[PDB]
Formats: sequence, C-alpha cells, structure tokens
Amino acid sequence: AQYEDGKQYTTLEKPVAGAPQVLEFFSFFCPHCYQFEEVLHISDNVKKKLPEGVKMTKYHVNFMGGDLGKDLTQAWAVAMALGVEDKVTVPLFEGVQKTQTIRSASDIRDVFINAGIKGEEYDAAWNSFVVKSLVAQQEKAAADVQLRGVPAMFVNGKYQLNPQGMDTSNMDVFVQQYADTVKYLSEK
Repeated sequence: AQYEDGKQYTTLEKPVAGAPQVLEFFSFFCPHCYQFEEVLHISDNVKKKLPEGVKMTKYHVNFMGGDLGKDLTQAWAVAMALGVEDKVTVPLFEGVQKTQTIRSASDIRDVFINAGIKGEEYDAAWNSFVVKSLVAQQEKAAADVQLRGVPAMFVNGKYQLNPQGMDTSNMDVFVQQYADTVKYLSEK
C-alpha cells in the first residue's frame, strides 16, 4: 500500500481504550522535540490538516532530566490549567536546551513570570489539586502506551507515528508527510 504498518506508523499490539484522539508526548530536555517545536512546528501543521471536530492533546514526560524533568511536567500541567501553553513553550525549550538558564523549579517559574503570568497565579496553580490530577493524567497516558521515547504521537490510542520511516532530506516535505499520515490514521 502507500501507508503501511511498520513504515510511517506502527500498531500498538495493546490498544488503549478511550484515549485522546491525537496524543503527543514530549520533553523540554528532548532534542528532537526542540526541533519538532521550533523548527518544524509539527503540532501546528498536524492541526492544520486534521478534520473538523478532532481534539489535540500534548503532554510532558518525566523520564528525562530527573528532578527537573518532573518539575517540568508539573509546570506543563500549570501551563495547561492556565491556558498559557503558547507563551511558555518556546522559552522553556530555549531555557533548557539553548541558553541553559533553567536549572531549578525557580528558574522554570521565572519563565512564566516573564511571559506575564502573575507570581501569585503561578504559585497558586503550581500547588493546586487541579494541577496534581493534570500531572496524573500526563503520567497515566504515558503509562498506558509503553512510553520510553519522545517525541511520540499516538492516534486514537491505536497507532504510533514512525518518523524514522519518512524522508528527511527536505524539512517541509517531512512535516507534510508526517501531518498527512496523522490525517490518514485519523480517518482509519
């Protein structure tokens, strides 16, 4: 076929019931994730091609960067609760991987403060039980599906994107192939 299991995607032998439609995992410590976000804008190009009515979910993972990695999963929970994903993602990537000015929870906090979220509002979210279960959700979803590597994308808890089996000579072409694969999978 044109789209083949084991080629642009793999199939989960153990499918995940009731999983979010399009589910992406990343880590701010993850170099390919930096590229997916900064250079390729994968999430955004996928959205642009998804059908009407499909929800897009993105979660952080713990298994990179030890203690800070977990702080980052809680911080991403704060970002989701406050709806400020679009304002912290870039400085978080750059603070961890580019300038290396993120070394502690406090440095993660500074990024939110500088993005305009108020200290009070941040600390309140950070400590809230609405953020805790949002951390739990991130962990559960990664738990449900094997996850030992990022970036990772899953469609309807049954298919996993396989970017290794796509051409990377042209960046734009890789992205379109990636996005089209999600849309194919979405309709499957």
